[PDB]
Amino acid sequence: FTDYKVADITLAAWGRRELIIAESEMPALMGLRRKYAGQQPLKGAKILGCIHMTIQTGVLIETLVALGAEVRWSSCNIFSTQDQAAAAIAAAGIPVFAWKGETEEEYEWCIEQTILKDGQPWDANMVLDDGGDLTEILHKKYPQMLERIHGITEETTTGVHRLLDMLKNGTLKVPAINVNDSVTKSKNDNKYGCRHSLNDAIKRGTDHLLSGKQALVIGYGDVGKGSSQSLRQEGMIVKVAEVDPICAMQACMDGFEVVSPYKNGINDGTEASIDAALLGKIDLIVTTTGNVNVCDANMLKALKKRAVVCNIGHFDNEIDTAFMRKNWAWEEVKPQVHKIHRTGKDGFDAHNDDYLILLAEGRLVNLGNATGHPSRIMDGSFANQVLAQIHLFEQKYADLPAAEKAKRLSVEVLPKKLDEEVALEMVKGFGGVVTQLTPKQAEYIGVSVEGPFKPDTYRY
Amino acid sequence: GFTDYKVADITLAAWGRRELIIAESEMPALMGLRRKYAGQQPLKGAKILGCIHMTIQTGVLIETLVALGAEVRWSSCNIFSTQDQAAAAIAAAGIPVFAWKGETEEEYEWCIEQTILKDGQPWDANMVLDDGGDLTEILHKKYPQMLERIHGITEETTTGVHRLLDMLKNGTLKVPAINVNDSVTKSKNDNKYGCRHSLNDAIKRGTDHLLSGKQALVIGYGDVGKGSSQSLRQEGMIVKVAEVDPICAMQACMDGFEVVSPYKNGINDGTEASIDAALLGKIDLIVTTTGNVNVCDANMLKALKKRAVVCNIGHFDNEIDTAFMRKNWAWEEVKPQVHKIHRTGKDGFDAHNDDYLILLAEGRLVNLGNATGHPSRIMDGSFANQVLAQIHLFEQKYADLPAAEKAKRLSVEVLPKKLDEEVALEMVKGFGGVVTQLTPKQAEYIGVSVEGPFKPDTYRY
Amino acid sequence: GFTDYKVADITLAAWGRRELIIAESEMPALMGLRRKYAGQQPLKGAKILGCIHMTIQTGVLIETLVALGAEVRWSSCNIFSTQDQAAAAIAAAGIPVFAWKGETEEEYEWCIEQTILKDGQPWDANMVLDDGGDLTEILHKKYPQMLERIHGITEETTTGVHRLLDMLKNGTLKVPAINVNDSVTKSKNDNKYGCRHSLNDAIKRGTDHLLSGKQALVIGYGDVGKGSSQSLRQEGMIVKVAEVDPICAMQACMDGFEVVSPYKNGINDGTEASIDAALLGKIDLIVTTTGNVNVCDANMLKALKKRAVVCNIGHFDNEIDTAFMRKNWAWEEVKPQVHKIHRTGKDGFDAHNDDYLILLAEGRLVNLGNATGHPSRIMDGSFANQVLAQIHLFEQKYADLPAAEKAKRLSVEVLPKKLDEEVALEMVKGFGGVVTQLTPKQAEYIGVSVEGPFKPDTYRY
Amino acid sequence: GFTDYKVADITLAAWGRRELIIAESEMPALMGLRRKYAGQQPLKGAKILGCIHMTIQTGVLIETLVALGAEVRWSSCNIFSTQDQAAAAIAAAGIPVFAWKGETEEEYEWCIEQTILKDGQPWDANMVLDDGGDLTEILHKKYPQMLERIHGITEETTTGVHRLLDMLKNGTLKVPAINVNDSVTKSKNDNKYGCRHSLNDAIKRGTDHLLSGKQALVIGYGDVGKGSSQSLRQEGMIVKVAEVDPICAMQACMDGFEVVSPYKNGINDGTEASIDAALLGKIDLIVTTTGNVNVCDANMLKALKKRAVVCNIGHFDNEIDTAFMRKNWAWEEVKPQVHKIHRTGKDGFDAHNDDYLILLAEGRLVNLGNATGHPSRIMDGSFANQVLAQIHLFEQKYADLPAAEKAKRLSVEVLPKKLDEEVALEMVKGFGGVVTQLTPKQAEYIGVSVEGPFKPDTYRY
Ligand SMILES: NC(=O)c1ccc[n+]([C@@H]2O[C@H](COP(=O)([O-])OP(=O)(O)OC[C@H]3O[C@@H](n4cnc5c(N)ncnc54)[C@H](O)[C@@H]3O)[C@@H](O)[C@H]2O)c1
Ligand SMILES: NC(=O)c1ccc[n+]([C@@H]2O[C@H](COP(=O)([O-])OP(=O)(O)OC[C@H]3O[C@@H](n4cnc5c(N)ncnc54)[C@H](O)[C@@H]3O)[C@@H](O)[C@H]2O)c1
Ligand SMILES: NC(=O)c1ccc[n+]([C@@H]2O[C@H](COP(=O)([O-])OP(=O)(O)OC[C@H]3O[C@@H](n4cnc5c(N)ncnc54)[C@H](O)[C@@H]3O)[C@@H](O)[C@H]2O)c1
Ligand SMILES: NC(=O)c1ccc[n+]([C@@H]2O[C@H](COP(=O)([O-])OP(=O)(O)OC[C@H]3O[C@@H](n4cnc5c(N)ncnc54)[C@H](O)[C@@H]3O)[C@@H](O)[C@H]2O)c1
Ligand SMILES: Nc1ncnc2c1ncn2[C@@H]1O[C@H](CO)[C@@H](O)[C@H]1O
Ligand SMILES: [Br-]
Ligand SMILES: [K+]
Ligand SMILES: [K+]
Ligand SMILES: [K+]
Ligand SMILES: [K+]
Repeated sequence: FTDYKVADITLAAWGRRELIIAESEMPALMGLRRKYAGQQPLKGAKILGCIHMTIQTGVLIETLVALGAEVRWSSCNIFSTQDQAAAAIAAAGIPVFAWKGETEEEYEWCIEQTILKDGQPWDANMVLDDGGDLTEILHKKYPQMLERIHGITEETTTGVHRLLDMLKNGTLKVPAINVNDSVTKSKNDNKYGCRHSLNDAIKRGTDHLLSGKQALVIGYGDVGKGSSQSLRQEGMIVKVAEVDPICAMQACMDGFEVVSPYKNGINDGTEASIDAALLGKIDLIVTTTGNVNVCDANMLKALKKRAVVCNIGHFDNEIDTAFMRKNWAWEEVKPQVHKIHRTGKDGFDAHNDDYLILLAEGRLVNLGNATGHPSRIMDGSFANQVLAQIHLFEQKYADLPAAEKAKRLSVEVLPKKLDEEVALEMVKGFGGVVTQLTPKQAEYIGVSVEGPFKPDTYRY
Repeated sequence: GFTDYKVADITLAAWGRRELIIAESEMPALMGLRRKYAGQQPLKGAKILGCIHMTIQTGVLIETLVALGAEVRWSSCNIFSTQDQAAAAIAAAGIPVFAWKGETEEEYEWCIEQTILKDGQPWDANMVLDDGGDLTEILHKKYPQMLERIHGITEETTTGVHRLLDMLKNGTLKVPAINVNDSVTKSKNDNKYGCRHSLNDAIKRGTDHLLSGKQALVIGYGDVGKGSSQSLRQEGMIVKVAEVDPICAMQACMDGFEVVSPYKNGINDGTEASIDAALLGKIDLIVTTTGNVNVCDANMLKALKKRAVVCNIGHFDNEIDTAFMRKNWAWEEVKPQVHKIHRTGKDGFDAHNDDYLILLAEGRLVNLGNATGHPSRIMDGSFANQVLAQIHLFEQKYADLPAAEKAKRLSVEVLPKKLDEEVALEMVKGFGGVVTQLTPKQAEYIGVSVEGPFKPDTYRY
Repeated sequence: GFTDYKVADITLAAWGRRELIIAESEMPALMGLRRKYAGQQPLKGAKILGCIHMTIQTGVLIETLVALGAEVRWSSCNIFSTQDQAAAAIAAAGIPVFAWKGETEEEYEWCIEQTILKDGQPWDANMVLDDGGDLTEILHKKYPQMLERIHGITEETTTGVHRLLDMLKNGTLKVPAINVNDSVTKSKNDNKYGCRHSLNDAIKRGTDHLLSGKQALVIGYGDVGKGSSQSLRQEGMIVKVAEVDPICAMQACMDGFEVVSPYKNGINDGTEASIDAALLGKIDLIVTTTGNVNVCDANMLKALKKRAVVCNIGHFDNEIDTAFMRKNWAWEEVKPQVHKIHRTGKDGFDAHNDDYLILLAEGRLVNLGNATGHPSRIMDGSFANQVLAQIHLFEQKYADLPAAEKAKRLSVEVLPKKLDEEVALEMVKGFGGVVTQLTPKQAEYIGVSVEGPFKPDTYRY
Repeated sequence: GFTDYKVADITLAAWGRRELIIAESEMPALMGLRRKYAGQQPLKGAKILGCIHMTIQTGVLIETLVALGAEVRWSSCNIFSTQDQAAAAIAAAGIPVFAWKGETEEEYEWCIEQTILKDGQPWDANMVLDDGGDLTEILHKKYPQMLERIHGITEETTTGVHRLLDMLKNGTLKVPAINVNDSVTKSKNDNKYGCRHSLNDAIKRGTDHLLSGKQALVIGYGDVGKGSSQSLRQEGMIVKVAEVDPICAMQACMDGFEVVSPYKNGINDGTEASIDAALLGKIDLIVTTTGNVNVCDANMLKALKKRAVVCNIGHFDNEIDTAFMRKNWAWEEVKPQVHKIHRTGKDGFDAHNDDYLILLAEGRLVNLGNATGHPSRIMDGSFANQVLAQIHLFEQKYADLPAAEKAKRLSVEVLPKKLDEEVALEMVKGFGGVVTQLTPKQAEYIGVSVEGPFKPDTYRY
């Protein structure tokens, strides 16, 4: 077997050992594997996958394969691959092109090596994406391939928003499932995953004590909520910034002071609007917004000396790293850990005190400087991925008549009943015992003993 | 002189007025509406039947409605939830109010009827504000001609919304309603953080029990169960959580709680044999938060650790089978809303008996029964939604609409997210928080307006 | 059939008795001593003068001393700390008690006097139980002859112990004393976890203010300061901590608190220019825990954010400059032990004035003044130490020793660690905790006895 | 041509140097000692044998000692605790260091011997810095002639101090020691908050296991047990605590933990029947923190839930019975310092077997074995104390004292509280904290100097 490219194939045995441990940590995913392997629901599926080549993604991959699918995989971030996971997947005869520390050119090359097999476009019929990079490339560069694709399953908030923008503009060519907005994903992965992995990545990158220090978390959505708890539980004094008054209300009630980097919250683009007093005492800033330029150049210039700067949103443009590359000198401490000396661009003093520490060059810090979310959390997200892949592959959109295609070209979430069945296996994984409603109680609240237990409007 | 009221002690009015004045400083969203709309008088001509806990916070809501032009007739929607100084102060302002702490069930119904009737005849009401649905059902069952002239209902709580939705699907709902509960600045503020503040508060006032190091079982992990669990966990309790919803059960696990069931394998077999006796024999405190019926049943009560505290913070008392305890066990009142239930017999009890439970508020909502309910600054969000919902439904004038137009608008709706966000902003400003304003380029990037709304309607927060 | 007492309402005794019977189930260490030493009567012939907050918890302490054979005459050592139902139950049991909630300063000294004097002349006391040193000082400075018949003092709190040490240092202490405070089951239980339970409790009862999301400044980070900061932080307050001890400030930093000073660079020069007005203008709640004087001074009170809550949980009310506020600002009683201090003037205030502070318990012990102080299961440790200390000093019979032997026994020391561990063990058993027993090899490996003590006297826990 | 070292990879020096420069900015108490004492050179002539984990933090400690005039020869005090980039950077600085991560027990003793001997002969050492007492015991048993010229030992950890105290009790300690551990800026900073930081850190790096919602059992609740419990509880683990000290068990209860014993009724009768298999069958993670022997025994290991993680964060690896697991069960290495222990037999195993345990760091110090131990800003307090202890003992010149003077100073003591406070102050300033300065009236009121010390030696913090 040669249809792969990993950093070191001899890491396969290590990756296999961690895959075997991960299976015991992913009961909802392994429950689907045991339940569906006999009937082979993904028989005939050819899946283009673009998501962080981690140990957890390895278990997702082998689950899709155990259900009958062929895949060609790549990481959808340059720093997120676990090399031992990529090696184990390649050793199993699965086409994978990913390694930790890719260049932007090597990143595009890897996605092309999944799209292309033997120099010709692969005959793919399913897509699994994280952030929308593979989705955008197929729509703009290989639009003829989409004629044979039955659907897309998107992992993350940012990718879903891109899918919704294409649907609003009528440029989306195949239906998609919003995996992100399953509650066993958004309210599990996005929140508790970053709760687990944010302080994890900061410790591995810097070994900085967090207790007693001042943090500023930009954003208080699901990632911002989990990030803020990751820092607060370590004893940081966490301040939260937000543009959504509702999310800001939650930060207040959760015990956080809500502040803005700009005086009165108004960013007029000038340095005079920067709350220099506030930023001058922040030891750590974390961007969680999915927005652009939320930690801008003027904020970076006003930050306290030796503050840590990192992004746990999907894309690195949350921080203005381009400004830091152009104006400041970078000193690599170790991979994915850079000191940014604000003394100038041409040369730094090794003992300079006026620097910032940038993690993962602005990319997702939890995956860049650690291993991202743990297996038992990703279990929920990737069980939804398997269910979403099974659903769309069964619908066979690309083979339907155009009259039927237009009727089901949309971006849907999985039904709540499946969301609950994923949650149940997760709860059993903790040893939790859910109570069974009596018929009288189920009638009293208007639900089935079997569920679903909440209306679609319920926010949990 | 004004006599159209009934309260426990009118001489408490001065004390009530002082606390109302403090509460105004704690409710900036509510007082912001009072300042924005005072000149317009958007509720001029509104006659509001109100049934909601007669607390200091409800007083600020009442006086905001009156300040916007409305007349009201008020009662409490629980027998133990009235703050008597709040009721007295409202009555002293010439506002008809019929509420006192410690009503009998007979007096409870009388009080709601005193709002419905004025001088022995149906009041010329045209708006309804309800908490739990008791006033809504009485109008639908007993005064249907009054509902013809009523423009809408603004319902406060989850249980009342469910009753409204059941009436809607049955075609028995006569006027449209606004689901006030499902505003984020209500459900994810009041239900959760309000119970976080007030649950351990009520337990301390009632029992003065140390909570740290003791075992708690919280039945339910919805918004009330989440806040209730945090209320006990932050005090140092070892909290276990029961749930029928595996998604909520998943959140409990991730939040750091062991998820257990009072029944072996979660299955009630209709006998004591299915009770997890080892589990319940270690529980010092059980709190029901489900809005469901009989989630702390007789067989659970029998198996509870001696001297365990039993209370409910859902809307109705039937979460606990107190009827069983009235029928079978001897009650000893320690103080108002605090009873020792001796499991040794029905007739009497040894004064030093050790085999008793401590029931709070006789099973009624414990935060309002044994304390004062949610704090003003939290109720500010709920009651700002209530005022906005009263304005919107009153301006719609459903009662004046033709039959064909009424049918297009008979529904149970929530307020639009933009109003939910504007309520949250005033709450945030009350904390001194500074919301960031998006740049035009940032607003374009994430596809929203600079002024909001900032999330799609599907967003769960 | 008894008249040798003075309480607020004797008809409250039945209520107090019901709460005493509950508290007995919450105090296993104390009741454990009552069961153990019952038939032995180790306090036979003891006549104890007691000055400590007349709460339910002190009731079980008093009745334990009586059950061990002692006679007592009791007063409260704070004007606002008595639970009137507790004092009534103690009076109804035939024990002289002079205490009620809301004493004046002169009424306070009268009550201590009524325990010192029985039927016009000094009682033949031989033991002293004190909390703060007020009873101790009155005996030394106003009744020195009675100290010739007293076998010792058992002091409850940190401030009283400090006062005992200066007397020992200056050679004015006439009878030996036991530092009850510095037992670990006291200081590291009572002072810390008691205030954790009862601080937010008292603030809630007095004001019903939401704490989450607001700004608190805790002056001091000793045992009381540590528990107070947690009491507020666990409710979601943003807590800043002031300290003069860098080691305690270090703990505050590591515990997750920003360490600040009300004075610029920590230097108080008495001028308003030294006040960090930007800092104090953001504080919604200030809590003094120092045991020091004037740690929340006049300039801090002037610079505090409008409508901030000001309270004190250290033993003496002079931590806050309430004298300045009485002299310059107008006091509005919201309810007992809750006052609004209007900074707009002295001789009047607008009923709707916004520039006021809220002072709890008039600067006295806020947890005891506005709530019920520490819960029974926490006070169980402190008062089990008090009983053991009373037993030890009474058996020593200091006043009966020759002057040579007295000089060798005149000191202020703590109970042995072994007793500290035996109290702790009963508390752990009360929680259902199971302590592990060392094997013979393990005890030898770490060089301790299987029964204990398990730590050297230098261990800090 | 410096060759007097042995590290894993000298080319890691540049990376280790970069992290040392970062660490200097995180250790203001250590760097404050450098600036204050550099010109004075208080350690000129000192030749320090050092045995403590060769981390980046130790590198800053080493270079502070050298900056003050000391020469050192260094080894790590654990086979897994070295950071090879730290060891490489120290050797590149021309400092003799013999340490690498993953030594065999033979290489461990060889490394210590390489510091003791220079060019095959005893080095002219005169000071000892030790962590655990391994270097101390080797000198007392094998090189007593070197001890004659050594002025003192400065011991880092609780276990080492206990060994020193045993030698002092038995009259076998040959040089005086400073108990660095029992500084408050060590014991109550390093032992507690360091393990808080690094325990979950090590478990995450070794296993990447989610901790939220899982069951943990912490054996011991001293300072390391307190910090380990918080490390897990803050992640959302359900933490149960075991203890033989009832006072520490009391703190665990009050801190919100259930206190359990691995043995029925806490009595280990040796037999397999005394194991609480029901409890251990639910534990996902067990952490030993006792400094004792065999607190996680073979029967506990046989009863642990499948796939449970087993680790130790006490100083020595014999807290867990790893020798039993080597004799009976198959070890599968996942990766360095992570082993699956298959309970299905000693010879071989199935690659898909589910009956295994995960042992971290082969039972050695898990925080240093699987991560990097405590962060710089925490080690700053410990190592500022180490430097101060070295200066104090070196200036005393015990080895030069006559026999009569040596006898009056042969002891194991702690640094004076004033130095403890001055370390804490610099730590507090490192966080940006502002300590308040007492006014002369306040300092007189509580009886302390404005400069400190602010607490008596009995104070436990
Ligand atoms: N690294 C990970 O493991 C991980 C996991 C899930 C999602 N993500 C990514 O993280 C990002 C956030 O996802 P989410 O689920 O939290 O989305 P979300 O919609 O729940 O939260 C984003 C929040 O950012 C706020 N925000 C936007 N612009 C802002 C600004 N200028 N200043 C302050 N706040 C601002 C919004 O108000 C919103 O509340 C996305 O890009 C998503 O793909 C990363
Ligand atoms: N007292 C207060 O201050 C206050 C405040 C808000 C709401 N409420 C009341 O509290 C109740 C709950 O409100 P909510 O907003 O939390 O509703 P919710 O729907 O969000 O939560 C109810 C939860 O109970 C669970 N549940 C149902 N039956 C159960 C059973 N047998 N065992 C265990 N769990 C079970 C459901 O799965 C659900 O998650 C309602 O009656 C509401 O009116 C009271
Ligand atoms: N209300 C209660 O229930 C209760 C319980 C126990 C003790 N107390 C009282 O509380 C007080 C404190 O007791 P403790 O045991 O915590 O004492 P402590 O000695 O342990 O701590 C007091 C702290 O105050 C600090 N401090 C002193 N002056 C200061 C100043 N000007 N600014 C800032 N910090 C300052 C000291 O540095 C010290 O750390 C005593 O008076 C004690 O009697 C009250
Ligand atoms: N890894 C690190 O970074 C680090 C840091 C400091 C100390 N340590 C080591 O950790 C150990 C503990 O140190 P410490 O400062 O916490 O000491 P400590 O004396 O404060 O605590 C040890 C505790 O273990 C308890 N214990 C003893 N035997 C027990 C048993 N069989 N079951 C349950 N509990 C038992 C004791 O009662 C005591 O409270 C020492 O060996 C010390 O050298 C490690
Ligand atoms: N202090 C209070 N005043 C008025 N209503 C309250 C108070 N506390 C809780 N409630 C409301 O009571 C309802 C439960 O009956 C909840 O929906 C909640 O909004
Ligand atoms: Br049924
Ligand atoms: K991972
Ligand atoms: K209230
Ligand atoms: K009490
Ligand atoms: K480290």
